[PDB]
Amino acid sequence: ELVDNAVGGDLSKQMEEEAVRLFIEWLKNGGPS
Amino acid sequence: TASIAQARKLVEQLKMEANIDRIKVSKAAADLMAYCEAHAKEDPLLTPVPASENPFR
Amino acid sequence: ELDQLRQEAEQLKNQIRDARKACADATLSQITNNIDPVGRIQMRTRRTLRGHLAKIYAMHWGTDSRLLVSASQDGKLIIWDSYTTNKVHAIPLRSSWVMTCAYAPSGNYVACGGLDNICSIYNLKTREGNVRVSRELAGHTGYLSCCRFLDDNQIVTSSGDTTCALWDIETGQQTTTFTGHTGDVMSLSLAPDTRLFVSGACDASAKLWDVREGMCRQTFTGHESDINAICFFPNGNAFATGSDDATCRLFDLRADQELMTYSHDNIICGITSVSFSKSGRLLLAGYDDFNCNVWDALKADRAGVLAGHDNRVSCLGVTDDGMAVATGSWDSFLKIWN
Amino acid sequence: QVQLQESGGGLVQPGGSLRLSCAASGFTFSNYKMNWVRQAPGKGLEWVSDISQSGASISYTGSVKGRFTISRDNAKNTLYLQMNSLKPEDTAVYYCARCPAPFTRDCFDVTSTTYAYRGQGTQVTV
Amino acid sequence: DQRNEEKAQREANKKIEKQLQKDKQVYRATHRLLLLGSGIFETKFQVDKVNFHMFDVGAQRDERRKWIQCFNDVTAIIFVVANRLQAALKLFDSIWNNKWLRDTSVILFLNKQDIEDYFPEFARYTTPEDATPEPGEDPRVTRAKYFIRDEFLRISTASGDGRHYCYPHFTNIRRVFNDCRDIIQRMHLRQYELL
Amino acid sequence: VSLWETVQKWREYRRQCQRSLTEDPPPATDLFCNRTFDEYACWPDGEPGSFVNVSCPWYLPWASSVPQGHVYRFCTAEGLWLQKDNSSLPWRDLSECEEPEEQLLFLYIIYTVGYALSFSALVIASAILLGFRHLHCTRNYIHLNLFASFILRALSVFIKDAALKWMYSTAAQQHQWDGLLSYQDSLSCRLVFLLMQYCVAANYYWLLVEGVYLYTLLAFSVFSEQWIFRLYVSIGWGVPLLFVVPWGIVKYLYEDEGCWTRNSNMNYWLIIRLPILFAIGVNFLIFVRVICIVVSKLKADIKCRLAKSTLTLIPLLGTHEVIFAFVMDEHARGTLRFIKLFTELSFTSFQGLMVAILYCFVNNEVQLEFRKSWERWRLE
Repeated sequence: ELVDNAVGGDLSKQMEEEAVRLFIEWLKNGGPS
Repeated sequence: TASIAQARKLVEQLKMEANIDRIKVSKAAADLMAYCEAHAKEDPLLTPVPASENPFR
Repeated sequence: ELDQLRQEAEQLKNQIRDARKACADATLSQITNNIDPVGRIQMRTRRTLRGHLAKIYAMHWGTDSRLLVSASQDGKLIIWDSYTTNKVHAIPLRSSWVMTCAYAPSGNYVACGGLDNICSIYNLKTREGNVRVSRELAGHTGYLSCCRFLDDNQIVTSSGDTTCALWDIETGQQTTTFTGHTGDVMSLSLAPDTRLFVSGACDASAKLWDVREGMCRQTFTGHESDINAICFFPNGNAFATGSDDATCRLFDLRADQELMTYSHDNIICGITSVSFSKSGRLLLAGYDDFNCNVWDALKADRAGVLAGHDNRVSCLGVTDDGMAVATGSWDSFLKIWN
Repeated sequence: QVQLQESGGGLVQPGGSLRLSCAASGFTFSNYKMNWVRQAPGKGLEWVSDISQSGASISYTGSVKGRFTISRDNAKNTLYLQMNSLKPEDTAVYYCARCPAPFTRDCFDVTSTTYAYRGQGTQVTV
Repeated sequence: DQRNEEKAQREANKKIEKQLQKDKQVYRATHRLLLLGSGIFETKFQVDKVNFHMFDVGAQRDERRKWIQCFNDVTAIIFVVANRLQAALKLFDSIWNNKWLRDTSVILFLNKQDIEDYFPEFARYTTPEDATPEPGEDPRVTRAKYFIRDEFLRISTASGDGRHYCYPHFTNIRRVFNDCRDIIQRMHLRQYELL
Repeated sequence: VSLWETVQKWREYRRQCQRSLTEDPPPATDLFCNRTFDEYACWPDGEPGSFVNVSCPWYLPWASSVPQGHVYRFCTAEGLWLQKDNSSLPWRDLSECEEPEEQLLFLYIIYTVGYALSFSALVIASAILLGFRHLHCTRNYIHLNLFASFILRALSVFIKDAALKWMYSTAAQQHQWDGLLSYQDSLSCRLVFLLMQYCVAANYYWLLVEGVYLYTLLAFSVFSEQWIFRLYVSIGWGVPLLFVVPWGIVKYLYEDEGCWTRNSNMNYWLIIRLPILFAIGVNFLIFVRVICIVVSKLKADIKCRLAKSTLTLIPLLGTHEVIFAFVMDEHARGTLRFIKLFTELSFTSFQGLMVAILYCFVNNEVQLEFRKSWERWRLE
């Protein structure tokens, strides 16, 4: 049981969800800027 | 008789050693002082030696 | 018979003491107070010879000063090359325990003494092959504490059953025997003219021995305990002795009694070896609290402390030209100091 | 010059209070654990008692328990032995002795082949 | 000239270093033992492929203080005994309280099972009932045997501090083998500071 | 949810929209607000004066939860839409289809602080061991390699943290999608994570190597020193690489999907996971044997000595790792997981600090060397 790997996966997933939301916001607000 | 024999040898040794002359302490101490003063020039521990002459560097 | 003989010995010893006291006019400190002191010079480790496994019990320099011999307890006798830190010859030992080593003034012979009561002589040249035992001197019945060479052919050995002996190599028998002490003869040193050798034993007695005659001319009794190691002043008129009461004493040959005593209250450990510098103004003493205090020989001051080692120092040697001091301790390291 | 002298001894009525005194000359007295060793005639040397560097640690042989008192004074630098209620089979020469090193606890002085620092002894006859 | 001598010195130094490595391997394989009850007699044996060189002093003068100091490097001292008992006790105390023998464990053997006259503390003695007496014997022999063992233990416990230990045994090679293994394991635990 | 998938879906949606733009006929002859695509929603022909509807676009992650919405705009009479402001684009209707932080933050903070503190303590400890040169021994070689392995693990987690933090949020707020995609294609992602897995496996196997070495010394007591030391060093560095390399080949060939952090298929990750469990089991077995031997020697007061010995022994061998890996796993299904995760993370992060602390303070030889050298330094 690799504890660091488990923490890393959860942190990465939360960060990825935030990144996708930011990308959608960027597309709506400006397109390709 | 071994004990008394060794004790006799001890007495004979004491008799032989008692006879010899003894110089005064001041003269011999002066000799050691003079020897130290004479050889104080060439002493690598007393007088420090730089890295040039040093083989151990 | 014992009572009257004992009375005669008591009377004669009293006469010798009274005679020495009458000959005593001053201390060395009184006249020599007016000399400049050394100050302090601390030394730096320059080489570290790490090849041994067990504890290094004895080391002996060579007259060349290029090469030193060290003997451990693992049965290895190693002839180091002190300048370029290499092992010239490593020799296997028949017996594990070796309490002394001696290196010849020609650099062709190496003598090692152990508990096995057999002094061994190793030839170094050996055009046929390896270094090998050539002739072994087996006459003592105690153990062999120290040994030294007079030349390449005759070797003086200090046994542990009270009898110092002078040995011939090509015959193999004792030429003469010295029977003065009542104790284990710990260490002997040789005068620079190689005619007289002092003997240190466990009955707190220092004696002056004549090589050709075979008799003890003088007796020096100034210690409270056994004498570990003894060293001549480098001309041949005095010598220093190290004991287990934390006193180094300087003994005079011709005034026949102690000039000075090197003991401070903070030192409660036994001396294992004493040596002098080149001129003789510095007295080197290995101590049992893991360092090598340096003594001002005319002023009785501690010039400096050689505190590199980690265990009991067993042997201490100074080169003939006086360039360096190599100490050997029980942590299997030879440290060379400048 | 180190020598231990002993004053006392001699004939005693069995049971008599005989005292043995050892006088030490030639060394600092206050540093050495000094002991008494007795030689019975026709017998090897046997340790009797010892007292430490201060005067606190005192030990005895089993056969001499409760009859011998050992006391040391530093100023008069004397090793003093007090013997009480003597016995004829325990008659012997009594040697004052010194353990060979300062400031230590161990001793190696039972040796009959001329230990270097014991005294010459006094005959003690009961 | 210079290149040749330096290269040759490198080869000679490396050959000597390899010989020292072989000697180091065989030296660490060897467990030296000292037996005290030609100036020295060597007895070599091996029990379960572990090499034990046992050395017994030969013609050595009876004063012991100087030469014993060399023997601090040993793994264990086998001490065998048999007013002789009091002299043996004084000797064991001297070995135990030495300034240099504080690291050596003493293995004790009680040969010639016994007397009663020399010890007026023996009359007040009771058998250690934590210990198991070996059957088919004499209660007086068992009482005296444990009494001597207790005297050695009381001498041992004075400033022991775990630097070195004393093992008491009765009369032989397997016992020494087990005790040496015990000493080595205690030494290794001391290195890791578990104990 | 995947950024990679979302970008590919958006680009395909944009292409399909362009196709619609290409093939749609001209509107009603010839005044009309012009057909358009505002990079989110693809619009058809706009009649002047009408709200015109298309589906909420399929490339959104949460589009299927709101299919009943549309987007709407209004075209005014001038041939231009309901702009409502001159500089900006026309009106838009995104309202129809728009749609634990503290716990993970706190965990991130505590493990990063634990690794930093452990990194500093181990660096100081390594320097202390190397500098004295009198403590140089075979067990000290094993300790030096263990400390180095912990340093490698700390560096790997810091590099993974920096690369991952730069990857998603920082680059997007600096608006670097071309660079973000370039790193996504880059093999630096395909190697940093391999390095991180190798460092973790190296740490666990080095813990095993020290345990086996201790058991070897106590049990066997006879060996050949050069071969045994080379074997321990080879096993400790070599075998984690031996397990990691097939996992890397399997991941790279079979999946290679985005960055490898997702860990989608459990079966592929079983290959790396199982040797760590085997190392943990062997280390626990060795621990039981050593505790048995220590108790036997101590019996041959007792509770206090045993407590001190076991407490010292646990950081250097990972008994806490053993219990968390097997007993506290609970089939990996327990709720209030946070407490378990928090405790395990704290123990793992502080293990390096604890092992360094024992040698720095408790160890008598280190303390004696420090006193001796300090006294010499002060004197001269």
